[PDB]
Amino acid sequence: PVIDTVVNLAKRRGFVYPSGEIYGGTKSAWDYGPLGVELKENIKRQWWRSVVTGRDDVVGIDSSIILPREVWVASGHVDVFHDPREFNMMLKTYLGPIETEEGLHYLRPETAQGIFVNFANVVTTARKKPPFGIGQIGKSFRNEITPGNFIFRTREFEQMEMEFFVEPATAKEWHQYWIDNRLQWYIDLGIRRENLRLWEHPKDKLSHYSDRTVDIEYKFGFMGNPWGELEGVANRTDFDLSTHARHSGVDLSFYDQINDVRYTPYVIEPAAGLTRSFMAFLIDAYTEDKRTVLRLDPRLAPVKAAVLPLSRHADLSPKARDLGAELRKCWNIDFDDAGAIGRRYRRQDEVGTPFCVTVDFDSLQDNAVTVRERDAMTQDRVAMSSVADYLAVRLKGS
Amino acid sequence: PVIDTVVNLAKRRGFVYPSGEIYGGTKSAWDYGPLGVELKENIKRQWWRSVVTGRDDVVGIDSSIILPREVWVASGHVDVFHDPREFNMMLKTYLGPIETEEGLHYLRPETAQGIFVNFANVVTTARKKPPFGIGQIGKSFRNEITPGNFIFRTREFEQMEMEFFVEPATAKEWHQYWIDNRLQWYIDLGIRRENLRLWEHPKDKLSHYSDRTVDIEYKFGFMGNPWGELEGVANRTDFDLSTHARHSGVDLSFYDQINDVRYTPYVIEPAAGLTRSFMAFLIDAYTEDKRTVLRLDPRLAPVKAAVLPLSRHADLSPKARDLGAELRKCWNIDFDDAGAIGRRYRRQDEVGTPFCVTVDFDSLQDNAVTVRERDAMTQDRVAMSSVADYLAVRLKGS
Ligand SMILES: Nc1ncnc2c1ncn2[C@@H]1O[C@H](COP(=O)(O)O)[C@@H](O)[C@H]1O
Ligand SMILES: Nc1ncnc2c1ncn2[C@@H]1O[C@H](COP(=O)(O)O)[C@@H](O)[C@H]1O
Ligand SMILES: [Ca+2]
Ligand SMILES: [Ca+2]
Ligand SMILES: [Mg+2]
Ligand SMILES: [Mg+2]
Ligand SMILES: [Mg+2]
Ligand SMILES: [Mg+2]
Repeated sequence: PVIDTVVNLAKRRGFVYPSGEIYGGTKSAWDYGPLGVELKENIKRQWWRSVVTGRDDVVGIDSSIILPREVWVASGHVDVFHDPREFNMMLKTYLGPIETEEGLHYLRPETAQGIFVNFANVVTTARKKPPFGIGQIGKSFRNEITPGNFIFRTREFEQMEMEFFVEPATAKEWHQYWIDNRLQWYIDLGIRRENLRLWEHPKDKLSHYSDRTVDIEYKFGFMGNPWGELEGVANRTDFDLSTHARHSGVDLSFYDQINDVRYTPYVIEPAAGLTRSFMAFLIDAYTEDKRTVLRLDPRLAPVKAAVLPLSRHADLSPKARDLGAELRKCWNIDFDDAGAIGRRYRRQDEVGTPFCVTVDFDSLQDNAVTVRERDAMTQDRVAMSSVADYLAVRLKGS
Repeated sequence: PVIDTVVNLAKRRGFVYPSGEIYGGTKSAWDYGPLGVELKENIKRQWWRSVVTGRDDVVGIDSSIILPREVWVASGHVDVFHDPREFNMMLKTYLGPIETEEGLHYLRPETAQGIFVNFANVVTTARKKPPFGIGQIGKSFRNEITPGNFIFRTREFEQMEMEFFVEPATAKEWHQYWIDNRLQWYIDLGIRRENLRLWEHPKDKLSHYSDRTVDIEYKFGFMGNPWGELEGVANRTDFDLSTHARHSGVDLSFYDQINDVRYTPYVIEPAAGLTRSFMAFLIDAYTEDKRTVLRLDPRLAPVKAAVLPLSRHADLSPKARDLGAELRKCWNIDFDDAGAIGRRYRRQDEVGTPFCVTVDFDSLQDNAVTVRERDAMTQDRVAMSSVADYLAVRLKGS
């Protein structure tokens, strides 16, 4: 089972820790350790660049976890978000002094509703016109009945969701665009294409408001069926703005000044999972070749380079430490002088570090270092003054 | 009142929106709009670089909002975190099927406890030895009795907290180091030093476990007393690891292999507020000189450059759009061709954009553009092929 092996590596090296481990934990709750917080941040950076700020037609928001309760009546979650005896899967809390119906709030089960209710605000302040999107990354909460499979299905998780508002007659081509774009995003960041597939929902598996839904599925390797949903890309017609306009009383239609027409945009929704993606990138990268290597895209790898003096000899520290401080101004780096150099390469390979930089006794005469590439183990001798440039060309886009 | 004027600008331009505005909102709940999410991200980036990954002695974590309940008994929050009739300020929720004492959990009122309970995990996986720190950014929740003053004191907020673990005999010099370093961080990012001060807590205002606490205070401009706490920097002695070791039964002391000694580290804690800092940076940057200019540090400004064709003429779009696409690969940028150019400069000044790049009819012959600097309004004519380099030298560290 690749999955358990990857989970064990993730714990051993501090990608993750069980939350509250010393108190026995809480079911499905995982903390991100020193390497995990950096990998998670890198995934966020790549999504935000590809979907939001790298585009001229998508803007971002960060809306609150706790919204007014009526948001979740309008969205239908109060009446429908239940799994059987029906049990509602939203987490409740109480705000203010007394516990009353007025104080009752839900923690959001998805980030998307905070986008929809801000549609008119964003049109106004960002001066946007369909086709355009609003993207968001954040925490969501669900009282999952059977959480587990590591971080695949947890009660507290993070999503990366974008709502793309379009003229209704253009929705089918924009849906296809976003299906194609989102699938390719995973492949471009290194997931092997044979471990990804698309699942076109049959008509009898569509929501009442979706004209089409396609899931990107990843071959996680679960027992039984090894595939799982990674990201859902839905054509949500005009249901979301319509329902919030009806329940709130605020017009959420769009006025097209050029063609003087008013309409309610259709929505194409790429709904991805930050913590679920983290799991897929780790599993897919895990390789046993003997070598254990985490073949992470260099833009995702948590540590970009490790500075490794050949030994603890005092003559090598000045250079090695000076080099580490220079590189640390640019990237997250590691410094390690403990034990045999070959074992130190293997320690970095195991967590995906794309380059190791070795300072040896020849470095004291030629003022150069050896740079080792993780996967092929090529070793180039590089002038000290050129190491950062050498790394930068190979880490571009991080 | 500068504060109301800044809040109004923040709403009008989409730094913030009231959460769930169309449903009447919830007290103290603010969403971050297109400009606000970028400013908030930039503040996070600068803190994480200065306190965590730019250092060789601090690592990061991202622990769960919902931890095992016993964490908050051990920390003393269940018995002490109450304001009078006593009222506990932690937000509660229930996990799993039935609402039972076993299902009751608290949303974290601070991020620091998730750091302490992972001390031994981080020592193990990151191979750290005091003096070293663990930093974290994340959401915290408090049932504030009188929330308000915009985003200064809200029920849902974000903190930037680091716990610096030291040999006990070194705590006083490390405390002073971190006081000095954290104060200077705000000044380096552009807050005017006359609007910052330190408040040394008198002995009768210290917690039972703090040997010394110093607050960084900012002159927000509140009615009555215009100063407010911005960040607290406390020497927390050995209370935090000791209490968790006692309640959990897990030894959280540190073993020093070199000197073969075992001890419980003292803790120096810089506890900052991401959303409170956001407010201070905006207020301090707001300037009326007539001009309204948000004098934000270019590393914090949400939009780094705006590409502005002199007019909507079709001959200027090809170049202006090509230039925008080139710059967008590097930074968040804006493109605006609506209305008089001078009003468009002022629109960018109002949100802090450090540079405007104007494409005019002379650009079609000399293949150069004018770059305007926000504060002084200097205008340099810059070759198209050099614009990104020109901006990069001025945006270094973003
Ligand atoms: N309980 C969960 N734990 C982790 N990720 C989730 C969970 N539920 C949904 N996701 C992620 O969020 C995406 C959108 O979910 P949904 O809102 O159910 O369409 C999914 O494709 C997953 O990547
Ligand atoms: N209710 C709140 N809303 C926003 N920021 C807060 C709130 N409470 C505390 N903070 C921030 O968190 C820092 C540490 O808070 P404390 O945990 O109370 O020491 C403070 O200096 C503020 O910057
Ligand atoms: Ca678990
Ligand atoms: Ca409010
Ligand atoms: Mg959804
Ligand atoms: Mg689905
Ligand atoms: Mg605290
Ligand atoms: Mg305080």
